[PDB]
Amino acid sequence: VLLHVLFEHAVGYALLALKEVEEISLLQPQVEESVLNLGKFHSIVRLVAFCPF
Amino acid sequence: QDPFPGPAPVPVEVVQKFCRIDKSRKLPHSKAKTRSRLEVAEAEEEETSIKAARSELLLAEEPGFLEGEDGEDTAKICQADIVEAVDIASAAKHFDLNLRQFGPYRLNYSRTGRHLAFGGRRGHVAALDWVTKKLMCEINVMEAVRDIRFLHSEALLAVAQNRWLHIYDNQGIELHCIRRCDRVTRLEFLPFHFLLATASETGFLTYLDVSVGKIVAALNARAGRLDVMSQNPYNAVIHLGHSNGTVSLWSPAMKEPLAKILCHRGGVRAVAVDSTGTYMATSGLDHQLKIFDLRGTYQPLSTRTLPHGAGHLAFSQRGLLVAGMGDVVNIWAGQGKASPPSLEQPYLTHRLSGPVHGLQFCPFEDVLGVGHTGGITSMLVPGAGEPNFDGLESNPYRSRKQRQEWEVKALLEKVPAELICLDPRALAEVDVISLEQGKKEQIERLSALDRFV
Amino acid sequence: LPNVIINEKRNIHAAAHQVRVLPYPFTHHWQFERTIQTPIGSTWNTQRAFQKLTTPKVVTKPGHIINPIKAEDV
Amino acid sequence: ISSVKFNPIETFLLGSCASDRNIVLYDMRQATPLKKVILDMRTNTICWNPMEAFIFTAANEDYNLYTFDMRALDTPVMVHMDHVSAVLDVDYSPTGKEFVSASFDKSIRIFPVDKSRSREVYHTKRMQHVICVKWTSDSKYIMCGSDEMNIRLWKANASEKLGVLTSREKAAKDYNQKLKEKFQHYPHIKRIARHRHL
RNA sequence: UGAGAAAAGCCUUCUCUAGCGAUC
Repeated sequence: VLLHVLFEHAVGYALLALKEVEEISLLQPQVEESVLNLGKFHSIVRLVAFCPF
Repeated sequence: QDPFPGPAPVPVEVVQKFCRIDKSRKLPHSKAKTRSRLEVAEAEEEETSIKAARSELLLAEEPGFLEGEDGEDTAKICQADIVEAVDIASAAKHFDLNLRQFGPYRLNYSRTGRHLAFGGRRGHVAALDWVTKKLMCEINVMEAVRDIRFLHSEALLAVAQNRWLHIYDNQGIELHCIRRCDRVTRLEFLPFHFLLATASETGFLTYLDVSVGKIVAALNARAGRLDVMSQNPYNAVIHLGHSNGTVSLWSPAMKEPLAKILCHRGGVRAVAVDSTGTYMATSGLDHQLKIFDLRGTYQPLSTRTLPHGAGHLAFSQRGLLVAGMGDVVNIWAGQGKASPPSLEQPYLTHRLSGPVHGLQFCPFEDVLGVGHTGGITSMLVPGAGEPNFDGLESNPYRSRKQRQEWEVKALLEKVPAELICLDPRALAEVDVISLEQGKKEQIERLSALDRFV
Repeated sequence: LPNVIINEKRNIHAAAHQVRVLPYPFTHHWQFERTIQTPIGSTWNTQRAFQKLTTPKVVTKPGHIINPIKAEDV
Repeated sequence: ISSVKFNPIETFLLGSCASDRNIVLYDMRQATPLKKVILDMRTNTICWNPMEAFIFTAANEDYNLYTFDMRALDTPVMVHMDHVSAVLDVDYSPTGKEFVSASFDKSIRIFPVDKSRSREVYHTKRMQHVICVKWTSDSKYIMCGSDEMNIRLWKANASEKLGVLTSREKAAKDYNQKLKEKFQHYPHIKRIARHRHL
């Protein structure tokens, strides 16, 4: 499930890498905390590149 | 060319302490499938023991000591000489409360050495932190008090009054009045089972589950008045002294004593066992102090005749033994490395204002608590307390949130009453009689005229 | 024992918790007893001793597709 | 011929089941069948082990499951006997240690490859005559197809927590698993663990 | 309702959220 996401913001372009995630049960009450909580989000997502305007 | 090539060794004796396998067994196995499992089991055990050996360096404290010079005897050294030669912190732990208007006092330390509770014969009940000089509660029940004990944390304490058994909060609020336990003489709490054991004048031994609030067992000793009682912390069994000279081993499951051991030619008045559960100390009306080996042998290791009578006995966590004779306390010290205490000559002596009515060692401090008619005194006993405590089991420096987390863990882990036996490892052995019953079912499914006669 | 009497009655309530059968592949009950002796909790063992004792047999990444074995990673 | 399956390892091999209660192994490269083995009753479906090239499991109609080694086809490796009706479909986990089976009776079971008994059973009043079951690709879920016009989703382990875990949660989970297998032979542990309501 | 009712000052026990911590 390792993949790269391109996020476009007013300040600049950001490139991020995703390590692992529970894909099938993502839209469920308990697994949704993985993306909501900042600490759990840092566990699975990293910032590999940032290019400001 | 490396002078010392090998890895760091670990002491064999230290590793042996962290060992739980019976190497003496000579079981034969001729199957490779059996062999593979056995070698893994030894591999698992050896690696765990090695890691704990390296962790010995993490221990930071050292036990206290006291040795004389130029041939002086440590018995004649008094407490005043010690106080001036010890730091200001430990010197503050020696104090002498003077409460003679009330009767003789019985005292109990909490499992964590921070808190102390005491009870007077005339009915003075007070609980206090003793490290700092603050009073948690101080109440006067109108009825007489025979014994005082703590129940798990300092929140709950139980008093054995003249009629019934009562439970109080640490701030002095009465919670329970148990009418089943009547005329109780002695109280003592089993920590890991949450059972409180009561000895009564009528001759009955009762077990109460404080966690649920129900009486699990009520046993008739059939030995008359019960006034001498103690537990073995390793074994979790209850010891009962009798006028016959015999000590009976009891468990809540059985209706009869586990064993009877004849120890004295007269009535026994005191009993105490060590923390490890190896040695047993008893005294009797024949003015004899006896030490018994509880590890399967039950023989008296040491014998000594005393001028006066040792009313009370106690054991510290490092193996020191104290005997209370009248108004004088005497402490015997031994090396303790796989040996009982030496009764040849006492270690320290002290004279109280009145006759002794109760003795106990603080768990993780080098002080001794003495209750008597004059009041309560705290002695300085160098080398009695165990230096390094575990923060997750009994932390003197624990916060309220740490305490409440531990209590739930203990409640999750409560041991049922019926599992108490003479062997704490009895659950490990296979039920041999149940084996052969199963095997039986397995088998089930699987001259010429002499002929005329 | 010179003056010690030991109750020969068995604790039936405690015996109910003990294991009745002798598990495979063990022929003698002394063999099975050896394996159960070692404790595994963090109370009685160090943290790294605890981790090696509780090692899971199968570890799977939550989101990655698992493919069949391919010639020892080719 | 009812079903044919390619082998995921040494992909030139084939497996087959026919109406004369026999299993036929083929070989694509040499363009010939390999061997034939006849059982007591017809095998509905065949499935290859994704981690062991020479092992396959056959779903047979005699309420049983047969695990075979194709090199030595004279006798099956193991027999699975927890079903009470005709077994219809089977599928392996990619870990290669377990498989899930569909049967004519309204239940699905999970068997370990080395054990002869099912670890767990799933059932529902609304579910009837499970026809096909496929194990999902990340070894976490079960999907089954039945004849009441619905497809259901199930969990591989009924008590696992799916979301991201903390260090203490992972330590507690590992400690619990090791505790259960350490005391697995005690009667009270067996009494609670093996009870499935049916 | 009936340790009557009402008001002030001290300790004890505990409940909720909210950030924060998990990135080696």
